Amino acid sequence: ARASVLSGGELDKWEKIRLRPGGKKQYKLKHIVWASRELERFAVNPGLLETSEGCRQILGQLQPSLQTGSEELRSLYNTIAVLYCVHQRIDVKDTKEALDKIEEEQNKSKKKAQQAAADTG
Amino acid sequence: ARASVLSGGELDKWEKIRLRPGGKKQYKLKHIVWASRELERFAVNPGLLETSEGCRQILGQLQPSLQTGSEELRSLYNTIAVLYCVHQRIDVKDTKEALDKIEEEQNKSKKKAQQAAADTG
Amino acid sequence: ARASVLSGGELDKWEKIRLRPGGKKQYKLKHIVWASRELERFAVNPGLLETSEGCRQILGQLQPSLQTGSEELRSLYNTIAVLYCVHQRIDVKDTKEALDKIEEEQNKSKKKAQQAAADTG
Ligand SMILES: O=P(O)(O)O[C@H]1[C@H](OP(=O)(O)O)[C@H](OP(=O)(O)O)[C@@H](OP(=O)(O)O)[C@@H](OP(=O)(O)O)[C@H]1OP(=O)(O)O
Ligand SMILES: O=P(O)(O)O[C@H]1[C@H](OP(=O)(O)O)[C@H](OP(=O)(O)O)[C@@H](OP(=O)(O)O)[C@@H](OP(=O)(O)O)[C@H]1OP(=O)(O)O
Ligand SMILES: O=P(O)(O)O[C@H]1[C@H](OP(=O)(O)O)[C@H](OP(=O)(O)O)[C@@H](OP(=O)(O)O)[C@@H](OP(=O)(O)O)[C@H]1OP(=O)(O)O
Repeated sequence: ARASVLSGGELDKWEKIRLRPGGKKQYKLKHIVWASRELERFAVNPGLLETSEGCRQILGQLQPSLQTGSEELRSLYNTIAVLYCVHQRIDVKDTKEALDKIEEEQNKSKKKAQQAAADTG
Repeated sequence: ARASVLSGGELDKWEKIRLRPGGKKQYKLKHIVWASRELERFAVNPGLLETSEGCRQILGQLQPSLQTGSEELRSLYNTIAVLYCVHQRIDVKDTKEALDKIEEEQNKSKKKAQQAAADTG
Repeated sequence: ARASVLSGGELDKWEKIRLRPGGKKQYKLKHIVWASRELERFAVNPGLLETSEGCRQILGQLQPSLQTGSEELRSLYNTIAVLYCVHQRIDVKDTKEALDKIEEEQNKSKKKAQQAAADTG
């Protein structure tokens, strides 16, 4: 799943985002196929990774087994978290820098989703 | 797992259920055998399929992973939804007519259950 | 995982516990490594087996898939339920005595955890 989830542009910053913040050589194509083929190992439609919404619901489905899940499953969840921010063309140097973006997004949605329920009236 | 889930009679209608409405192929023995070696893979006791209730909750167990599930997870959930209707001896032409059965059945119970609740009172 | 999950002390009572209450075969070391290799297969972090809290959550993570789970999952859940009491140095004869009192543990907290709710104020 190389030419299906990362276009010519999104595939540049991906290989530029190093695995861990205080770490060297960045993400690679083996991770997208690893995450994709790992998604069938856990029975989750890999096609959702192609969109900016499938990667968002996959994270939700993965959060249940977050604090007790395995370590490689954490890498799977982390890789998708980056791909999510990747599809949005966000500024991200390493992995941890992206999850805080997602961690920042949760409140933003609630800060604005709840800003809509009260916006009426 | 062939002489246990579907009896000689219940298997009669099973062999006729078309896999797809706009298709011709109908169910077979492998579709329940494959289903057998699919829930054990996903840590689910297959014996539940034998009963008319062991299939009404396996689907409830798979509904969470349905909207984001893989392809075989969909076909797996398909085979059980039909087996439930079979254990009810309900006349279902193809897969779709059975898929709507459960959804047409959810409100059915809830309609009279809630009514039965309000009926007491 | 043989020299990490259970210390020299708690590694003895495990050897004393027989598989079934009215049975003979007792627990061994292949049940912890097997349980370790299994939760690994289930995207579960094995390290939590080494603490009195790492297994309290694994049980909760497995409680949902209990009523419809497989038998080797039935055995896997039973293994951690026993080693949990092992990490508590509780006196349990067989696998059932621990299971019976594991469900004897939630309400006791709620018994006085809800007490503190009214004890405060
Ligand atoms: O490792 P280097 O070849 O010395 O250059 C790296 C990095 O290289 P890669 O990300 O491709 O591995 C960037 O990419 P290149 O220009 O070398 O292709 C480069 O410049 P860009 O980031 O603009 O692409 C620069 O990063 P930056 O310019 O943001 O500082 C950074 O140089 P350092 O080795 O000094 O970190
Ligand atoms: O006596 P009914 O008005 O016919 O209701 C009874 C029953 O009543 P009691 O158990 O209190 O005698 C339950 O009462 P409510 O829930 O409506 O208050 C009700 O629902 P539940 O049992 O789910 O609580 C349902 O029982 P069941 O759902 O098991 O069939 C059953 O109503 P029906 O006699 O119409 O079936
Ligand atoms: O099997 P036995 O050698 O006959 O002894 C067993 C048991 O041994 P197991 O670990 O093999 O089950 C205990 O330990 P050991 O005799 O092997 O040292 C022993 O004493 P402890 O339980 O205090 O260790 C006692 O168990 P209990 O007194 O709780 O019944 C019980 O003896 P019997 O099976 O012969 O009654």
